[PDB]
Amino acid sequence: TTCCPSIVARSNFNVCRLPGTPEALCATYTGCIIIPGATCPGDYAN
Repeated sequence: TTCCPSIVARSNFNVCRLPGTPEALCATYTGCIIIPGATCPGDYAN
């Protein structure tokens, strides 16, 4: 599951993913994170 720290960070993550870029590279590029669970914490609410 991906969790993003702000709305802008999530919009940038979605554009990063359009050509197929792996999630791990889009995560360090945007500040979003990847967790094994399904429940994002409150400071990664977007």
